[PDB]
Amino acid sequence: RAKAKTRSSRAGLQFPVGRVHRLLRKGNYAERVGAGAPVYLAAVLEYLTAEILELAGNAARDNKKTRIIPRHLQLAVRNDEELNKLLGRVTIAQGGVLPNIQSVLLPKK
Amino acid sequence: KAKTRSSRAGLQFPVGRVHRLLRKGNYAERVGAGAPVYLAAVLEYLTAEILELAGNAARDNKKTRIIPRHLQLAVRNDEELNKLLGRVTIAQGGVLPNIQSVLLPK
Amino acid sequence: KSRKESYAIYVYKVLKQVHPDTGISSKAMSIMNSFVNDVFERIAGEASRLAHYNKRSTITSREIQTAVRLLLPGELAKHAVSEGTKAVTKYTSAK
Amino acid sequence: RRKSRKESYAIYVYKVLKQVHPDTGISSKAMSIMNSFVNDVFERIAGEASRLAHYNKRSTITSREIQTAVRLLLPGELAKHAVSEGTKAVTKYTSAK
Amino acid sequence: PHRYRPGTVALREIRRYQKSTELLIRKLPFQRLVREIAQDFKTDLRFQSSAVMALQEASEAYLVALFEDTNLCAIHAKRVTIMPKDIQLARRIRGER
Amino acid sequence: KPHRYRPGTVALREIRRYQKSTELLIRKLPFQRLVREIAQDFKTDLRFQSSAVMALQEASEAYLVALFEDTNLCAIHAKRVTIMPKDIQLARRIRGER
Amino acid sequence: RDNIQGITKPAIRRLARRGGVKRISGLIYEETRGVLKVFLENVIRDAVTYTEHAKRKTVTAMDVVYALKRQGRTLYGFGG
Amino acid sequence: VLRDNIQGITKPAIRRLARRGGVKRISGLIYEETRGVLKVFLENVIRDAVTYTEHAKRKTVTAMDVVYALKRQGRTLYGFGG
DNA sequence: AGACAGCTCTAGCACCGCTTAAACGCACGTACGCGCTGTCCCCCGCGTTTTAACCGCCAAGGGGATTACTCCCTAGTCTCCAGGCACGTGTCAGATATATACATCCGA
DNA sequence: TCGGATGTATATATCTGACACGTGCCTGGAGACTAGGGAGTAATCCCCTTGGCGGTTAAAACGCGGGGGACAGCGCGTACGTGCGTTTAAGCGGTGCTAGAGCTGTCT
Repeated sequence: RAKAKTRSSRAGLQFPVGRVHRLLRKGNYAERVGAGAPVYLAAVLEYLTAEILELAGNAARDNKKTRIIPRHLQLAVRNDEELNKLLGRVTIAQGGVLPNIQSVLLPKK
Repeated sequence: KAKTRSSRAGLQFPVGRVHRLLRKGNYAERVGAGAPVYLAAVLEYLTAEILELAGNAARDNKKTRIIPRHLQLAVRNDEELNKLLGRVTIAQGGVLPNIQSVLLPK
Repeated sequence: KSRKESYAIYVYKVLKQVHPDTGISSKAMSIMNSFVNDVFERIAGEASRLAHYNKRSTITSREIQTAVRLLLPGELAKHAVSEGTKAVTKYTSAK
Repeated sequence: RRKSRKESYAIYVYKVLKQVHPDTGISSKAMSIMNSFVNDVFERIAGEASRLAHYNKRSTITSREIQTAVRLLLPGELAKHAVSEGTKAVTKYTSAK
Repeated sequence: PHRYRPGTVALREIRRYQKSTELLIRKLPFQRLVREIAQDFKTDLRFQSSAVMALQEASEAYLVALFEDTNLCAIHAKRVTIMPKDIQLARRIRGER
Repeated sequence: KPHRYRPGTVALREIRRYQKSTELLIRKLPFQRLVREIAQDFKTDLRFQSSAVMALQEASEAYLVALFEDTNLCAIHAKRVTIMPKDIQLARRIRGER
Repeated sequence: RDNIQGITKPAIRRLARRGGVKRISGLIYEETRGVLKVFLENVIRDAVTYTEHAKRKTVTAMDVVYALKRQGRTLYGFGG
Repeated sequence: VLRDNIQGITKPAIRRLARRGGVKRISGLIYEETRGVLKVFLENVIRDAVTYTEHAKRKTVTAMDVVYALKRQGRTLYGFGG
C-alpha cells in the first residue's frame, strides 16, 4: 500500500478536509460536491480560526492572561471592524460586552 | 383512470409540482407522500387569504382587478401577514397611508 | 428547457373561488407567483432543518406541520394546520 | 453501555492556536465557542454555496461556488485574504503529490 | 397672490405620494448612478431594464422605510425636522452600520 | 458630613465593573422558574436540561444588554440621560421587533 | 405566578449598567420584564416546538440553540 | 466615463421619497446625508449583484441577481421573478 | 457541465429631435430648532432589614439513549395520456382625458 | 370668524391594449410495481433531572434624603418651505447596431 498522507497535509492545512467533505455531502447542500470545495472551505475556516485566535491571544496577552477565554474572544471579535460585521448577529456566551461609555455620560464639573 | 392528487386532496395547487420541487430542492434525500399534500394545502390557504384581502381592498377601491397596491395594502393591513412578510418589499406596492398625529395641524 | 413554471393558473383558480368577479393584473400575478415560491422555500427550508436536527432522512407531514407552526404566526398556523390535516385526511381516506 | 463519540474541531482549533500563539492556552468554554463558530461559518458558506449552485441550476458545488460564497459573506479584506488562502491551498493541493 | 403656509403643501404631498406608488426618482439619473457604481466593481457591465427597475424599487422602498424610521426618531427628539443625526441613529439602531 | 459619592459616580464605576466582568446578572433560580412558568403554557410536564436554562439566560441577558445599548443611544439622542419606556419601544420598533 | 417579578430590580439594573445605561427611570423595570417575557415566549415556543417534533419531553440546549438560530440570533458556546 | 452622477438624484426626488415616508420637514443637511446613505446601500446591493453576475460569468446584470442580492441582505423583493 | 462552434435574435446600448414637466436659482416669510431658564420629582446612594438564592448532599425514577427486531413506506423504473402551458384573440377596465364637486386650508 | 382659492377625489364618456378566454399538444403528472432500509416498535438501563432538606449568607427588598436631570415655558433668528420665472434634460418616440443571452449539440 502507498504511503498514507492526509488531504489536509497536502493542502498545508490543519483543519480536517475529510470532515469538511463529509459534512458537505451529509448536509445535502448539493447533489454533488467537488473535491475543490472542501479544500477551499477548510482553508477559509482555518484562516478565519487563526484570525480570531490571533486577535484573541493578543487580547489575552494584553490582559496578562495565559488562556483565551470567552471574554477574550468577544473582545477580539468586537474590536475588529470586519469580524464585528461578520459576527454581528452572533452572541458569544460568557463574553460580555466591550468597555463602552458615551462622552455625554462621563463625569463633568 | 388517472385522477390528479390535487383533486384527491381537495386542492387546486399542483401537488405533483410541489412534490417535484421538494424532491429537486434537496431538502432531504426522501420526501414523504403526506408532505407535498400538507404543503400544498398550506400554500393554497395562504394564497386564498392573500387574494381575499386583496380582492376586498380592490372592491373598497372600486376596482375589479387586483394590482400590486392591493396586495401591499392587504399584506400590511393584516397583523399576521405583515409579520410573515415583514422582510418583503412589494414592487409598485408603495406604503400604507399614514401620517403621525404630531405632524398633523393643531 | 425553455418552459416557464408559474402558479398563474392556480392563483387564478383560487381567485375565482374567492372572488369570481375579480381579476388580477399581470404585475400582481407575478408578485403572487414570487410570494408562493418564497413561502414554499421557507417552509421547505425549515422542514430540512427539522429533518437534519432530528437526523431524519425524510420530510413527512410532521416536519411540514412543525415548520408551519414555526414560520407562520399563531392563527395562520392553526388554520394552515387545520387545512393541512384536513387535506391529508381526505387524501388518505379518499384513496 | 458506552458513550458514543462526539466529533468536534477541538484538536484543530488547538493546533492552529499553537501556530498563532504557542504559549497561549484555551479554556473549554472558549473551545466550545470556537467549535460553534467553525460549524456556524461552515453552514453559512455551505448554505450560500448551495444557493449559488441552485441559482445556476448546477448540481455540483465547486471551488468557484465556495469562492463566490466567501466573497459574498466575508467582508472586503477578510474576503481578499480568505480567497488568497483558499487559492493558495487549492493550487498547492492540486500541484502537490 | 394666494400662498400656502409652510407645512400645508408638505402634508398634501405626503398624501399624494403615499396614495401613489410610481417611482419618485428620475429613471435615467438613477440608471446612470447604478452604472457609475457598477463600473467600480466591473467595467463594461450591462444592466437589464428590469434589473435597473429592481434596484430603484428596492432603493426607493429602502429609503422610504429609512425615512419612516428617521421620522419616528425625529418625533422622539420632539422635532418635526429630520436631521442627519436622525438618519445616523436609525441606521445604527437598525444594525446596518 | 458623612462622605457620600455624588449621584451617578458609583453608576459610572458600576458600568466599568459589569462591562469588565462577564458573569450572568440574573439569578439562576428566578430565571429557571420563569422559563418553566412560560414553558408550562405551551406543554405540561416539560423538563429542561441544565445547560438549556443557561442557554436561555445567556441569550436573554445578551439581548437585554444589546437592547439597553440601543435604548441608551436613542435616549442620548433625545438629549436625555435617563432611559424611559418610550426609548425602549422606539429602539424595539426601529430594530424591527414589532 | 410571580416568576416574572422574580427577576429582581437589581438584576435589571446590572443588565442596564452592562448596557452602558447611566440612569434608569422607575418604569423601565416593568417595561423590561414585558420585553423579556415576549422574547422568552418566542424562544421557548420554538424550543418547545422543536422538542415536540422530536417527541421528547425535555428541552435540550440544542433545541434552544436552534430556536435562537431561527429567531435570527446565533448563540455560540453550547455545541452543535 | 460616468462620474459625479450621485448629484443627478435631485433634491426634489429626495423630498418626494421623504414625503412618501411621512417626513413633514427636511433639513437642508439631509440631502447630502441621504445621497451618502443611498450610495452605500447601492454599493452593497450592486456589489452582491455583480458578484452573482461574475459567478455566472455573465456580462449583463440580470434582474435575478438583484433579487438574490436583496434576499441575501434580508430585503427580498417580490415582483421580478421566482 | 464546459469547451468549442455556431445561430438567434433579443434587447441593451447609442444617438437625435422634440416636448414640457421637473429641476433649478432666487425671493422671502414666519415656523420651528434650540439655547436658556426654572423646577420638581423621582431616581441615586446608603443604612438597614430579611429572605430566598445559593451550596451541598442525597433520592429516585423516568425518559432518554441504547440494542434488537421488523416491515411498510419511498425512490426508481416503467406506463400513459390529458393538464398546462405559448399561441391566438378580442373586448372591456381603468388609464387617459375632460368636467366639476367638494373639503381643506389662507388671507382677511 | 370666513369666504374664497383651488388641489385632490369622483363622476362622466371614450378609448384601447391587457388579460381573459379559446386552442394545440406534449411532457410531466398519475398509476403500477418493486426493493430495501429507513423508521417504528419493544425492552432495557441508567443518569440526570426533578424533588427535598438543611442553612447561611449574599442579594434583594425596603425607607429615606435630596439633588440633578426631565421637561414647561420662553425668545429668536435662521433655516427651510413656498412661489415665481427660468431653463433645463428626462421622458418619449424613433432609428442602429450588434454584444452577448440563451440555446443546442457535441462530447467528452
